[PDB]
Amino acid sequence: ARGPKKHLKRLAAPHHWLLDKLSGCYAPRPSAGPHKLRESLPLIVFLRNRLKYALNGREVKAILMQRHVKVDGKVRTDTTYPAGFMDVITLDATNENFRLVYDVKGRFAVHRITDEEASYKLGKVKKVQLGKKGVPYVVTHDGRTIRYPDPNIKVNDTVKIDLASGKITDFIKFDAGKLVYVTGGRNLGRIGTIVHKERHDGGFDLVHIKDSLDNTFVTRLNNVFVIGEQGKPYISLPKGKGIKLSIAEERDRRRAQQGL
Amino acid sequence: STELTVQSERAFQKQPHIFNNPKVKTSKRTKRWYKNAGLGFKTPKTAIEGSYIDKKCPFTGLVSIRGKILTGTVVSTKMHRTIVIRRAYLHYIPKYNRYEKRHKNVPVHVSPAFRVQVGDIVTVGQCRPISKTVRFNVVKVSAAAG
Amino acid sequence: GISRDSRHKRSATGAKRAQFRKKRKFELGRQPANTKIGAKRIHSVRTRGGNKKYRALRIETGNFSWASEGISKKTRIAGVVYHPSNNELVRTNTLTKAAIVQIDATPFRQWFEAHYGQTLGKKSKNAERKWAARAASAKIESSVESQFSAGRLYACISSRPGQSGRCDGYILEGEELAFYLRRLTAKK
RNA sequence: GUGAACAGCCUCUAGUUGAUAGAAUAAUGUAGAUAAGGGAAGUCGGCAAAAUAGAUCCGUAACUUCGGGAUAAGGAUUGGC
RNA sequence: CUCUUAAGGUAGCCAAAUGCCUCGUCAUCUAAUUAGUGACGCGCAUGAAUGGAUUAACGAGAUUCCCACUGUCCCUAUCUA
RNA sequence: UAUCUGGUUGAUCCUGCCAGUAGUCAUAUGCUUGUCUCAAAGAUUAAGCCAUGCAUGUCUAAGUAUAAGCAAUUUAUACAGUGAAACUGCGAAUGGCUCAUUAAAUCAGUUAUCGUUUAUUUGAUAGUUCCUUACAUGGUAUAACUGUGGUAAUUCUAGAGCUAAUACAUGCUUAAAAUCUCGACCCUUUGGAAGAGAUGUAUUUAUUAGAUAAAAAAUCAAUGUCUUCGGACUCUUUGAUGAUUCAUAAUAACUUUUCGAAUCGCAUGGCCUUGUGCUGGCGAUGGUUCAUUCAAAUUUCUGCCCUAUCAACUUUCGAUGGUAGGAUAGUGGCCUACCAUGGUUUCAACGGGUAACGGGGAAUAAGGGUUCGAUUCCGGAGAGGGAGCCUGAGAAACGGCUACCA
RNA sequence: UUACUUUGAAAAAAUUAGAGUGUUCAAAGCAGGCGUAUUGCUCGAAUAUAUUAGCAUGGAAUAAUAGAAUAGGACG
RNA sequence: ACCCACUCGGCACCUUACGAGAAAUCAAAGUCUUUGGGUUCUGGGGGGAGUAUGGUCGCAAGGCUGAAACUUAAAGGAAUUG
RNA sequence: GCCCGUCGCUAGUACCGAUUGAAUGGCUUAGUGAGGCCUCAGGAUCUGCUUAGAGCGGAGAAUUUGGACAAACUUGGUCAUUUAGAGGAACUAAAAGUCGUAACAAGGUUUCCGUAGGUGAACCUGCGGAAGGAUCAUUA
Ligand SMILES: NC[C@@H]1O[C@H](O[C@H]2[C@@H](O)[C@H](O[C@@H]3[C@@H](O)[C@H](N)C[C@H](N)[C@H]3O[C@H]3O[C@H](CO)[C@@H](O)[C@H](O)[C@H]3N)O[C@@H]2CO)[C@H](N)[C@@H](O)[C@@H]1O
Ligand SMILES: NC[C@@H]1O[C@H](O[C@H]2[C@@H](O)[C@H](O[C@@H]3[C@@H](O)[C@H](N)C[C@H](N)[C@H]3O[C@H]3O[C@H](CO)[C@@H](O)[C@H](O)[C@H]3N)O[C@@H]2CO)[C@H](N)[C@@H](O)[C@@H]1O
Ligand SMILES: NC[C@@H]1O[C@H](O[C@H]2[C@@H](O)[C@H](O[C@@H]3[C@@H](O)[C@H](N)C[C@H](N)[C@H]3O[C@H]3O[C@H](CO)[C@@H](O)[C@H](O)[C@H]3N)O[C@@H]2CO)[C@H](N)[C@@H](O)[C@@H]1O
Ligand SMILES: NC[C@@H]1O[C@H](O[C@H]2[C@@H](O)[C@H](O[C@@H]3[C@@H](O)[C@H](N)C[C@H](N)[C@H]3O[C@H]3O[C@H](CO)[C@@H](O)[C@H](O)[C@H]3N)O[C@@H]2CO)[C@H](N)[C@@H](O)[C@@H]1O
Ligand SMILES: NC[C@@H]1O[C@H](O[C@H]2[C@@H](O)[C@H](O[C@@H]3[C@@H](O)[C@H](N)C[C@H](N)[C@H]3O[C@H]3O[C@H](CO)[C@@H](O)[C@H](O)[C@H]3N)O[C@@H]2CO)[C@H](N)[C@@H](O)[C@@H]1O
Ligand SMILES: [Mg+2]
Ligand SMILES: [Mg+2]
Ligand SMILES: [Mg+2]
Ligand SMILES: [Mg+2]
Ligand SMILES: [Mg+2]
Ligand SMILES: [Mg+2]
Ligand SMILES: [Mg+2]
Ligand SMILES: [Mg+2]
Ligand SMILES: [Mg+2]
Ligand SMILES: [Mg+2]
Ligand SMILES: [Mg+2]
Ligand SMILES: [Mg+2]
Ligand SMILES: [Mg+2]
Ligand SMILES: [Mg+2]
Ligand SMILES: [Mg+2]
Ligand SMILES: [Mg+2]
Ligand SMILES: [Mg+2]
Ligand SMILES: [Mg+2]
Ligand SMILES: [Mg+2]
Ligand SMILES: [Mg+2]
Ligand SMILES: [Mg+2]
Ligand SMILES: [Mg+2]
Ligand SMILES: [Mg+2]
Ligand SMILES: [Mg+2]
Ligand SMILES: [Mg+2]
Ligand SMILES: [Mg+2]
Ligand SMILES: [Mg+2]
Ligand SMILES: [Mg+2]
Ligand SMILES: [Mg+2]
Ligand SMILES: [Mg+2]
Ligand SMILES: [Mg+2]
Ligand SMILES: [Mg+2]
Ligand SMILES: [Mg+2]
Ligand SMILES: [Mg+2]
Ligand SMILES: [Mg+2]
Ligand SMILES: [Mg+2]
Ligand SMILES: [Mg+2]
Ligand SMILES: [Mg+2]
Ligand SMILES: [Mg+2]
Ligand SMILES: [Mg+2]
Ligand SMILES: [Mg+2]
Ligand SMILES: [Mg+2]
Ligand SMILES: [Mg+2]
Ligand SMILES: [Mg+2]
Ligand SMILES: [Mg+2]
Ligand SMILES: [Mg+2]
Ligand SMILES: [Mg+2]
Ligand SMILES: [Mg+2]
Ligand SMILES: [Mg+2]
Ligand SMILES: [Mg+2]
Ligand SMILES: [Mg+2]
Ligand SMILES: [Mg+2]
Ligand SMILES: [Mg+2]
Ligand SMILES: [Mg+2]
Ligand SMILES: [Mg+2]
Ligand SMILES: [Mg+2]
Ligand SMILES: [Mg+2]
Ligand SMILES: [Mg+2]
Ligand SMILES: [Mg+2]
Ligand SMILES: [Mg+2]
Ligand SMILES: [Mg+2]
Ligand SMILES: [Mg+2]
Ligand SMILES: [Mg+2]
Ligand SMILES: [Mg+2]
Ligand SMILES: [Mg+2]
Ligand SMILES: [Mg+2]
Ligand SMILES: [Mg+2]
Ligand SMILES: [Mg+2]
Ligand SMILES: [Mg+2]
Ligand SMILES: [Mg+2]
Ligand SMILES: [Mg+2]
Ligand SMILES: [Mg+2]
Ligand SMILES: [Mg+2]
Ligand SMILES: [Mg+2]
Ligand SMILES: [Mg+2]
Ligand SMILES: [Mg+2]
Ligand SMILES: [Mg+2]
Ligand SMILES: [Mg+2]
Ligand SMILES: [Mg+2]
Ligand SMILES: [Mg+2]
Ligand SMILES: [Mg+2]
Ligand SMILES: [Mg+2]
Ligand SMILES: [Mg+2]
Ligand SMILES: [Mg+2]
Ligand SMILES: [Mg+2]
Ligand SMILES: [Mg+2]
Ligand SMILES: [Mg+2]
Ligand SMILES: [Mg+2]
Ligand SMILES: [Mg+2]
Ligand SMILES: [Mg+2]
Ligand SMILES: [Mg+2]
Ligand SMILES: [Mg+2]
Ligand SMILES: [Mg+2]
Ligand SMILES: [Mg+2]
Ligand SMILES: [Mg+2]
Ligand SMILES: [Mg+2]
Ligand SMILES: [Mg+2]
Ligand SMILES: [Mg+2]
Ligand SMILES: [Mg+2]
Ligand SMILES: [Mg+2]
Ligand SMILES: [Mg+2]
Ligand SMILES: [Mg+2]
Ligand SMILES: [Mg+2]
Ligand SMILES: [Mg+2]
Repeated sequence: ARGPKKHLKRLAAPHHWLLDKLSGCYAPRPSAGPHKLRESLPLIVFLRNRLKYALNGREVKAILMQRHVKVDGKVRTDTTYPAGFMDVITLDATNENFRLVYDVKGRFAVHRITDEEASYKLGKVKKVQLGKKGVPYVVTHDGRTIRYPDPNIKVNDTVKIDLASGKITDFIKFDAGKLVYVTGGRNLGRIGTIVHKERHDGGFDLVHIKDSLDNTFVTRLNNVFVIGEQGKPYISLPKGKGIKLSIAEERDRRRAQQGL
Repeated sequence: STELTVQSERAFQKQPHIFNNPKVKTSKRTKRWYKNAGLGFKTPKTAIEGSYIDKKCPFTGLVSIRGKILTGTVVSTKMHRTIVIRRAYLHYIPKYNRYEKRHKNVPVHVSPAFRVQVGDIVTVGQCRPISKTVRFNVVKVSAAAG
Repeated sequence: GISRDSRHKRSATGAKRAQFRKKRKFELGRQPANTKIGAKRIHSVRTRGGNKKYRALRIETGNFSWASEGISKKTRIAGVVYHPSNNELVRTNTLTKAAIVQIDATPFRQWFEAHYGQTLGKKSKNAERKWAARAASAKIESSVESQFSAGRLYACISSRPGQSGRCDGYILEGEELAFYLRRLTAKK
C-alpha cells in the first residue's frame, strides 16, 4: 500500500497494553525498536498508563525532554520507544528502577528492582555467526550484537549483559531442567523448567515445561527464554512468580485477603 | 525414459563452479557434485553415479527443498523432467455431516535420477518457483501397485 | 513499462483472467541493453531501493581467466562466434552470458613464456631457478595451444554485461572447449 | 521465354511489310486518355464510366431441398539478393 | 330465414406482374419518397394442376436500398491517334 | 429460547397453500412526542457532476544569516541575542474517503524466502587513501537579495549584478609485524641474498577451503623442518542448518574505483623548551559493511454465490514443459531464441450472471439450520476513464507530472 | 499407509458468552476499593468460542491399502 | 399317467389384522417422532402451460429439453349423509 | 342442478414482429497512433586537461535513429445487460349477453389416453389402449 504505515488504531494495538476502548481512535504505534512493536512497551504506556506519573500526551514529552528517563543504561528521548522484555528504565529523580517482566495473565508487569540488579540484563541469543575478517558475533532478543563471544554459546541460550559497557558476563546453556520464562503464547508470562524439548526437523520444536507447583504445559522453542538455574532465576520475579493459579483458585485468594 | 550422452543442447551442460582440471588427471576424469536434501531423504545412487545435469534436481542441482512435503499418485508422465501428481482428498460439508471427494493436480519436477510412470504413489516436496506452475520437486519414489 | 506479473498470463486451466489491478513499479521490467564490441560506453541504471545496475552498451576489453593456470589478465574481446540462445547475437556481435567469444591471446601468451620459459606452440640465473621447478607441468593441450598460433582464444562470457557493467569470462578448456569446437566446425 | 495455361505480351523458322499519297493540326466529330474539392446532387433508371481482380495465409452470416449459400462477408502477405 | 341459376369462395394470398376508387391507410426508410419494404383487407375484379400457398439454388429477367466507386452531375479543362 | 390458530364441506377426516402471530445493528413512511444516558446518519438510485473555502507541511544549544529586519548598548571588530526570506534537510507513499472493478481473483486461517528489497530505529563494524607537489582545512558555482523587465491573466518568468554550505565538484592524512611475487651481484652445495614492488574496503569473474567414521604398510616428482655422516617426521584448520555452491576465509586479476569526517554545538581543562606550541571533555550530524527494527515483494496448503437454454477448454501472438539468454530487487514463460507437445475438465473445466470487494462479524434464538455483511477493525482496489512516468528508501501516487478520450 | 478419534501448540482486538465491580439504577464503562484523607496503602483489567485446513500428539475399533503364485519371496 | 407327503422357483388368490394409512385399503402400501441396510428417479397451492424462447433429433407430423410476466383462495383426495 | 367451447363487449400482462431497430459496457481482428521511457544521434551555448595557436576530455538545450510500453481515433466482429415498434397472436381478470349442450346419472353415443383426419363452437369418426366402468361372476 505504497509504503510504511505511520499510524496505529486503538483496538488494533497489542492487547497487553490494556488500553480502554473509548478515549480515542489511535494507539501510540511504537517506534522502530530493539523489540517488535507487536510485543513491546511504548514509553508513554509505561509512564502514563502504568506508573501514572504522566497525565497527558504532552506531559510524557515534558518528562523525556527534561532528560529524566533512561533505558538499558542510556537515556531515551523517544515518546513511543519500544521498551521490551528484560529492560531497565532508570529514573534518577524518582530513585526507582523497573525490569519489564510479564504477568501471569501475560501483560508487562510494573516491577521495581533496586539500584542494583539494574546493572546487567539477560537476553536470548537469536543467532551466532561469522562477521567480517573472521570476527564471530552473537545477538540477543533485543538486537544487541556482541563480538568475540564464548565458543560455547549457541542459539537458544541466554546471556548476562553488563549495561554501562557491554559484552558478556558468563551465560546459561540450554539443556534439561533449566529455569525458563515464557515469552509469548497461550502460556505466556509463566515460569518453569524443562521436562523435555521435542525436536522437530523443519521448524517448531515443542518445549515441555514444569513449574514450581508441578503443572505441565508446552509452547514454541522460539518463545522459550532461559532465565537461569532451576529454582534460582538471574533476575527478580514478581508476585506469583508466574505460577498460573487457576481461575477457581483466584476467586478464593481475592475473597481470602478480603475481610475485616 | 532413456537419456542420451546428455550433452545435447545448444549450450554446454555442467554444474556451476564444478571444475575438473585438464592438467591434473584422476581415474574417473570429471568430478561430480551431489548433496543431502535433508528431512531424512536418501539422496539416491543414480544421482551421484549418473551423467545428468538438471540444474533443478533436489540433489546435484541448485534448488533447495523447504516448507511443505506432500504425497500423491502420478497421473501424467507426458512432460519432460516434470510430471503431474494427483493428491486425492475428501471434504467435510457440515450441513449434511458428510464428505465429498475433491482433488487437485500438482505439477512437479522429477529428477532424471528417479524413474516414474503412470502409477506410482510418490513423495514430493516444495522448492521455490522453478517453472510457472511447478513449485515442487520429486524427492522420494515408491513402487506402483499390483 | 514492461510487466513481470504472472496475472497478465493465463491460468494453467487456460482461462483468461480479468485485470485485477493496475501496473505497479515493483513488478516492472526494463529494456535489454544489447551490448556489442566497441569503445567502452556503460550507462548507470538506478535500481530498486536506489543502488545501481550498470548497462553495458559498447564493451571492448574485459577480464578473462585461464582456469588451470589460476591467473587472470585483461584482453580485447574481438567478437562473438557461437551462442546457444540466438545466432542473431552472433551475427550482430552482441555480448551476453554464455557468449563463447574470441579474445586477444597475447597477454595470455606473455604470462606463459615469462613463467614456464618455453615459447608457446612451436639470462638472469634466478629465472632458470624458477623455470626448472615449474616444468613437467608445462604441457597444456593440443587444442588450447593451437589458438596461440592465431593470436586469439576461445572464451565464454560469464558475467551479465547489461547488469554488472563488466564483461568477463574464462578461456574454454577441457571437453567444454571440445563441445563448442564440434559446433563451430560442424555448424559453420 | 514469362505463366495455371493453345491466355495476354516478346521471340526462332516460314510468310508478309498489302491495304491512294503529300502538307498541315481550326471548329464538330470517331476512338483512346487524366482530372482539384464534392461523390449520383446528374438521369426514367448509375446509362456510361470507375472501383474489384492473380496467388498464399487468416476469417467467413442468415437461410437451406444439408448437396449448398462460399471467392459470401472481413483482413494480412507478394520484389531483389 | 330468403333468392334466381347447380353450388355460393374452403385452405391460403393480397393495393400483389391481379385494386377502379388510389398517390388506399398505418408503420418503416428519407430533410422531403405517386418510389421500396412490413402490415391491414366487404378483395371495383386474389384464390386452389383454368392450379393455391411456400421455396433453397440458379438468372445478360423486372424492382428498392446500402458500402465502395467514379466527369453522371456541380463544371468544365487538357492530352493522343 | 421443542406451542400454533383462521379459511375448500350439507357435515367429515386428509393434502395443500393463502391468512394471521413474533423478531430484525433493516430501510422507508405516517400520526404523536415531555426528562437522563447513549449516538447511526447521501452505502443502496448516479465510482453521477460539482461554484467556493479548508484539508501538508516542518528548526533544535547544535548545516547555511552582513535581511538598507527587530533589540539592547554588545569584553564581542570574523561570527555569537532574536530572527522573515531563501539554500541544504526531511515529509508530502501516513491519513481520511469510497466499494466501482474483482469468482481461484481478492480474502481467511496456514506455510515459504536454502528466492529478494528495505528510509528509518536500535546494536556493532574502518591505523592502510600520495606514490615520487594546501593539512592551519583545494576550487568555484548559485538561491534569497538588489536593480532593469515582459504578459489580459497562474504558486509564469527573462535577462544584470552580489554572497553562503552537512549544496555542487574536489582532496592529503598514521603503528608494529607478517606473507607473497620479482630479483643486482656472489657460484658451490642440504647453497644464497640486498632492495624494487603488492596486500584497507567495495565492484566483477575464475579457482580454492569450508573438512573427520573405524587402522595399517607400500609408491613418484620437490621439498617442510631438523641433527652431526645416524637422517628424525612430532602435529592435520570447520561456525551454523533438517538441508546448501551458507556464513567466513584463500589465490589471479578486474573497476568512467563505492565508503574510508576538509561537519556543527556546549564547554577552556592539563602540560613546557611559552611557539597563541603540544595534548585534551561530553555532545550533535554523518558515514562503510553487518545485525536489528519498521516494512515490501512474491509464495505452500485448503476454503467462495446462481448458471449445462455454458461440455469441452488452453495452444495465431506463451498455452504446459526443457535449455540458454535477457530483463527484475529477486524466483518464475516475466519476456526473447531454440526445442518438445504439453496443460484443465462430469470430483463440472471453460463460459455467462451477480441488484459480489473478502474477512472479523450481524439477524434469527430446541437441535440441525436460514438469511445478511457498502459500512468503526484487518486485508484489497481506486481517485472522471485509460496509459505512461519523474522524484524517491517506498508511488505505476493523482489534493505529483505527461498524453489521449470524456 | 490413509480416513477417523483425543490432547496440545500456534489462534488480533472489538463482537458473542462470561467472572469481577454499587456508572444513583441501568445500557454501558473497566474502572475501582480502603485509608491516618498532612507529601498514603492497594487487589484488578478474569475466563471460555464457529470444531474446515495446517502443525505436534495418544488411541487402533471401524473402513480402506500394500505383501510369497511359472516364487524374480524371506532368512545367515 | 394318477394319488400322497416333503422342498425350492413361479402367475394369482383367501382369511386375519400383527401392523400402516386421510380413508379407500394394504403380507406390503408393515418393520417411521422407539424417525438411518444400499441405491436410482420425481414432486413442493391452482392457473398461466407443456405455452414462449433457445438448443437438439425427425423427411414431416412431431419428439426431447423447457421458462417468466401476470392471475387466483381455493383447487384437490378419501369417505359420509342427503 | 352443475357445466364446456366458439361468438360479442371492458381492462390487464407477457409473446411474435418489417424496422438489415435503437442504447450501455466488457473482450476483441484490422488500420492508424499521442506521450514519457530506453537507445543511435545531434551540439544553441558554456567549458576543464596536456601543449596568438594546435591537438583529447568533461557539462549540455532544441532537434533526431531505432525499440518496448502504449492511451486513443476509425472500421469490423463477439459477449453481456436494457430498450422502441405498425401489426399479429395468446392468456388473465370482471358477468348470470349469443350459439348450441361436450363432461358429471349408462349425462342420454360409457368416460378417458396416444395417434390420425374432419367440424361455427363445444365436438364427431377411425385404429390401439386403460378402467379412474355401467362387468371383480358360467369347473356348467
Ligand atoms: N564425492 C565427494 C564430495 O562429497 C560431498 O559430500 C560429502 C561431504 O562433503 C558433505 O559434508 C557436509 C557438507 O556438505 C556441509 N555443507 C557441511 C557439513 N558439516 C558436512 O558434513 C556433513 O556430512 C558429514 C559426513 O561427510 C557428517 O559427518 C556431518 O555430521 C555432516 N554435517 O557430506 C557428504 C557426505 O557424503 C559433496 N557431495 C561433493 O562436494 C562431492 O561429491
Ligand atoms: N487493382 C489495382 C491494379 O493496379 C492498377 O489500379 C490502380 C490504379 O490504376 C488506380 O488508380 C485510380 C485511377 O485509375 C482512378 N481513375 C482514380 C483513383 N483516385 C485512382 O485510385 C487511387 O486514387 C487515390 C490515390 O491516387 C486514392 O484516394 C484511392 O484510394 C486510390 N484507389 O487505383 C488502382 C488501385 O486501387 C491497375 N488499374 C490494374 O493493374 C489493377 O486495377
Ligand atoms: N430455465 C431452466 C431453469 O432451471 C432451474 O432449475 C432447473 C435445474 O437446475 C434443476 O435440476 C434439474 C432437474 O429438474 C432435472 N430433471 C434433472 C437435472 N439433472 C437437474 O439439472 C441440474 O442439476 C444437474 C445435476 O443433477 C446439473 O448437472 C445441471 O446442470 C442442472 N441444471 O431443476 C430445474 C428444472 O426443473 C429453475 N427451475 C429455473 O431457473 C428454470 O426452470
Ligand atoms: N493484525 C495483525 C495480524 O494480521 C494478519 O494478517 C495476515 C496477512 O497480513 C499475512 O499475510 C502474509 C503472511 O502470511 C506472510 N508470512 C508474510 C506476508 N508478507 C503476508 O502478506 C502480505 O503481503 C501480501 C502480498 O504482497 C499482501 O497481499 C498482504 O496483504 C500482506 N499482509 O498473514 C496474516 C495471517 O494470515 C491476520 N489478520 C491476523 O493474524 C492479525 O490480525
Ligand atoms: N461505471 C461505468 C463504467 O464502468 C466500466 O467498468 C465496467 C466493467 O469493469 C464491469 O463490467 C462487467 C464486465 O467486466 C463483465 N465482463 C460483464 C459484466 N456484465 C459487466 O458488468 C457490468 O454491466 C452489467 C450489465 O451488462 C451490469 O449488470 C453490472 O452492474 C456492471 N458491473 O463493470 C463496470 C460497469 O459498471 C468502466 N470503469 C468505465 O467505462 C465506466 O466507469
Ligand atoms: Mg508512534
Ligand atoms: Mg503477522
Ligand atoms: Mg520425463
Ligand atoms: Mg507486459
Ligand atoms: Mg511455368
Ligand atoms: Mg502464349
Ligand atoms: Mg482503304
Ligand atoms: Mg494525310
Ligand atoms: Mg476533338
Ligand atoms: Mg469519346
Ligand atoms: Mg496520372
Ligand atoms: Mg473529381
Ligand atoms: Mg480526389
Ligand atoms: Mg465516398
Ligand atoms: Mg441517382
Ligand atoms: Mg435523383
Ligand atoms: Mg424518377
Ligand atoms: Mg454498366
Ligand atoms: Mg477513364
Ligand atoms: Mg480456408
Ligand atoms: Mg441445421
Ligand atoms: Mg474476399
Ligand atoms: Mg449471400
Ligand atoms: Mg523478402
Ligand atoms: Mg372471404
Ligand atoms: Mg369472385
Ligand atoms: Mg367449401
Ligand atoms: Mg378445406
Ligand atoms: Mg388487395
Ligand atoms: Mg404500390
Ligand atoms: Mg406473395
Ligand atoms: Mg402493381
Ligand atoms: Mg427512389
Ligand atoms: Mg410507398
Ligand atoms: Mg407492399
Ligand atoms: Mg379487402
Ligand atoms: Mg375476406
Ligand atoms: Mg369500389
Ligand atoms: Mg377468378
Ligand atoms: Mg377449367
Ligand atoms: Mg379450374
Ligand atoms: Mg385465374
Ligand atoms: Mg407458384
Ligand atoms: Mg443469384
Ligand atoms: Mg444479376
Ligand atoms: Mg438481381
Ligand atoms: Mg436483375
Ligand atoms: Mg475521367
Ligand atoms: Mg373442493
Ligand atoms: Mg405469512
Ligand atoms: Mg454514491
Ligand atoms: Mg457513509
Ligand atoms: Mg491509505
Ligand atoms: Mg465475472
Ligand atoms: Mg493468508
Ligand atoms: Mg564551474
Ligand atoms: Mg542562473
Ligand atoms: Mg547570476
Ligand atoms: Mg563463495
Ligand atoms: Mg546517533
Ligand atoms: Mg492439444
Ligand atoms: Mg501484444
Ligand atoms: Mg525456461
Ligand atoms: Mg532462466
Ligand atoms: Mg526473474
Ligand atoms: Mg498442441
Ligand atoms: Mg459491485
Ligand atoms: Mg456479500
Ligand atoms: Mg466488506
Ligand atoms: Mg439464535
Ligand atoms: Mg437455532
Ligand atoms: Mg425447527
Ligand atoms: Mg453498491
Ligand atoms: Mg450489498
Ligand atoms: Mg477499510
Ligand atoms: Mg467523481
Ligand atoms: Mg536527495
Ligand atoms: Mg494507489
Ligand atoms: Mg493521496
Ligand atoms: Mg494516478
Ligand atoms: Mg482531491
Ligand atoms: Mg458483554
Ligand atoms: Mg465390512
Ligand atoms: Mg426432532
Ligand atoms: Mg406448483
Ligand atoms: Mg411439445
Ligand atoms: Mg421449442
Ligand atoms: Mg370425491
Ligand atoms: Mg387487450
Ligand atoms: Mg490496434
Ligand atoms: Mg512514438
Ligand atoms: Mg400490441
Ligand atoms: Mg406481422
Ligand atoms: Mg338458444
Ligand atoms: Mg347457455
Ligand atoms: Mg351432454
Ligand atoms: Mg337423442
Ligand atoms: Mg341431445
Ligand atoms: Mg331428448
Ligand atoms: Mg355420452
Ligand atoms: Mg362416464
Ligand atoms: Mg368426422
Ligand atoms: Mg373460419
Ligand atoms: Mg385424477
